Amino acid sequence: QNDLELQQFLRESHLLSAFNGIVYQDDQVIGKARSRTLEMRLNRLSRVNGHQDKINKLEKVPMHIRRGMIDKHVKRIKKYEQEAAEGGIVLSKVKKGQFRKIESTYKKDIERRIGGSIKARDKE
Amino acid sequence: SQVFGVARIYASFNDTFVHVTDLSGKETIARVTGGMKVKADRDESSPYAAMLAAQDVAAKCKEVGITAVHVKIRATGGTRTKTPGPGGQAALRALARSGLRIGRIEDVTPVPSDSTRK
Amino acid sequence: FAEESSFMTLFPKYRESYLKTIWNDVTRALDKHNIACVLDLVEGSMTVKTTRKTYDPAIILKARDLIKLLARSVPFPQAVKILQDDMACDVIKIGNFVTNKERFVKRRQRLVGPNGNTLKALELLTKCYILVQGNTVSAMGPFKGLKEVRRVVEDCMKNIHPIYHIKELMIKRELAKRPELANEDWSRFLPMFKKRNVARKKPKKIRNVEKKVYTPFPPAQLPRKVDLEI
Amino acid sequence: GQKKRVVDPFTRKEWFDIKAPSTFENRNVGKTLVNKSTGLKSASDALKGRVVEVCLADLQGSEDHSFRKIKLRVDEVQGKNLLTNFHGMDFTTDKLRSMVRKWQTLIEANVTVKTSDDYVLRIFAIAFTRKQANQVKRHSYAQSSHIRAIRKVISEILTKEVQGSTLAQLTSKLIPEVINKEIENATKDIFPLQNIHVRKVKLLKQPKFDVGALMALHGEGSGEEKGKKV
RNA sequence: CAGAGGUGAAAUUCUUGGAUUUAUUGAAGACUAACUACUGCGAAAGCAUUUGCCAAGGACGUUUUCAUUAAUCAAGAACGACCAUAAACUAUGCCGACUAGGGAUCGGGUGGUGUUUUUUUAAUGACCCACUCGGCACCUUACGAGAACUGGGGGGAGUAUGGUCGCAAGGCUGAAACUUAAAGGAA
Repeated sequence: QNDLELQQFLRESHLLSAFNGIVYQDDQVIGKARSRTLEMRLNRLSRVNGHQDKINKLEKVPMHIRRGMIDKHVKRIKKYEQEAAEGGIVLSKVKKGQFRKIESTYKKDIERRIGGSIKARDKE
Repeated sequence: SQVFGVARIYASFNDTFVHVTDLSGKETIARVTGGMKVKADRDESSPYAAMLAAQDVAAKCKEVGITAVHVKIRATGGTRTKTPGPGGQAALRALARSGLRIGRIEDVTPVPSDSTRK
Repeated sequence: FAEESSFMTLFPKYRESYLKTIWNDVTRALDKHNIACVLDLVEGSMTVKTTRKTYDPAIILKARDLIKLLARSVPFPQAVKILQDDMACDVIKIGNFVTNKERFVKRRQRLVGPNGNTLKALELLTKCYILVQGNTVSAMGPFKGLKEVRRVVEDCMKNIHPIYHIKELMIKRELAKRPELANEDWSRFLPMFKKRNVARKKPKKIRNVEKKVYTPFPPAQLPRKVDLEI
Repeated sequence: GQKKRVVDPFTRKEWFDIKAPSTFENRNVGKTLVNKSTGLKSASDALKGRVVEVCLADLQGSEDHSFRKIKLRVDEVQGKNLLTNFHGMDFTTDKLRSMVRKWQTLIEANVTVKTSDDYVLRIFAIAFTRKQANQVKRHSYAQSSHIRAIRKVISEILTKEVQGSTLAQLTSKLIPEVINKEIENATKDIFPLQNIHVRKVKLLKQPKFDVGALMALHGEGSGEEKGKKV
């Protein structure tokens, strides 16, 4: 649990597979994997002491296209987890209001624009 | 016009067995495994070793007078992997390329049917 | 050529709207190997047949594995990587390992991982494609990767956590990419050997020798004050 | 140490060919090696215990028997011919793996029946619960009392098909798959039941030899042969 | 006939007194594969081959019977000298005295009126549809004070230290009372 390289590889296994034997260790990680890997590490370090209204700033997207982004992403999520549920496939478990993180989440960089959950419904 | 043996290719990991017997299975014609052709002790399962073993199998089967083989391809089975190693398709390909006609490919690995694990 | 070979799997009903879509790509990817294939949508089956023009004797086996991968619900660009020689399947069996359903689903969810991290790191290290479905584990890959994922999954159904195997896989990759140390044993470098079996109960066995014989007949109950007065 | 020097063991080998019983079509199935007929283990008793596993498609000319391999036991040698008798029947594993689908039940039965000869046979049966046409629920399970009743009528009518057959009559009965049609007709009163099969027939004990009965299964024959010309 | 395991490679091990592979057969101890499910049953731990026996249990059906026999739980009871063993390890959710639903599924019942079934041997199916009762779940909705195998210091992230308790430097070794050999180190 206190191995740092192992746990960093574990939680950055998704975007290494999205933007790739394979390389995982820094001093061998080429561009978009390197930028998003370093950004993920800096977010995870800064989420302890930084304020929750200041650490995860969403990109300013207009209303009628951010809502369509969210609706198409939720359609992808529902189709994926419904296909896996009618198959046998065991999926990882998410919380109640969060978005399920899928391959299009990691490739399309969708969580910078839509967040991890609708925080108005999370607040209410 | 053909004379038929059977192939009995047992392709585990770590080794492959190309073992032509007669139509009953009681009399053998040139069992040569993979680890006896070229042994680095880890290339025994390799497609090169399976091709060498099937090639001199087919040499001795053409010597005795067998023109075709019914292929029975098995894995280690049991309470284990059930998938044929890298040598099974290579031994089959080398048996077909070295003159022998192929018939009746079938998968006779021992599915354990309620096994003895726990 | 050969005489005739014909394999057939049969697929669950929900898959047919996907298989109907991808089916022309299957016919392209097999007609380059001279293998016919039908998709029956009334009996719900997929058959592959060796035609008159098949000079590869062993490719009907990989076509069989391809159609049962399509039945076991891996997608098409993942599943046509089975038609090449360096890649094969494995179907690990995890149902027959532990007794209670709670411990079974918790060890299987441990095999998947938090957010899928353990499973995705395993796919990356072993170069395989792994599906934890139901009470079995499908996997596609090279044979060294298949050996690795089979030992990982079976030891994960036994009690040892899979991130120990992920750690030793990373250690073994960075230990195999040096030219020396390739004929020495790596057991001093692997932290997998824990030596955690270090308890031994040593009581006096007071009741545990022979206590509490079993009788099938119950004792009577303490009656109420109403019963004690009537 | 010192191992051995080779002396070629295919100079002392003798070729026999295997004549199948006349409850089949084309009856030359192949050839068989045995050591040369010397005194102290003659070849005609080095044989007589060998079973061969042939394909019913190869024995019957068609290809709808491409599964369903059978076993022929060598009984009597005459004149470089091995006359065989029926020894068992078995599916290939791929056939019943191609039949098993989830969201149905497999009812399988077996009975140990002694025929009109004194052969005793363990004969099996598999059947899978169909769904009717217009059925919209995805399950089509049997309610397990329908399983017990179906398995009851399976056991009764196939132990009626044996005892009312000899081995030759039973073999000619189960070549054109018609005991399956008897099971289907007798069971459609309970559940629909797709693809009933027999799948496996095992000999357990065999009565005696009766060379006359075997030669009446095949055909006659007796030789006065050559004479030495001095 | 000369190797077989096994490994990332190896090795312990077996093997020309024939291992591994193949075929026939026997014996043993387990286990009940696929079918196998966000299905079933059980008070829970748990329970998967067939057939039979033994008692049991639940839901439904009932214009049967008794007539308050009832609900909750501290206490107590039931279940849970030889051969040596693993459990947890990323998780989740707002609760109850609470309204309605929706789709799917399991067991029973009623009605409909088509297809599989079928006939003067007994009774008995399967599917479709609506309704209804009871379950295992799932997806939602509306509305409520929801108060009155034992041992515990006090937040998270850090920073400084003239206090107290420790651990730690030197400097070629031999080699000090001896400016001392051999040998080694270093450059």
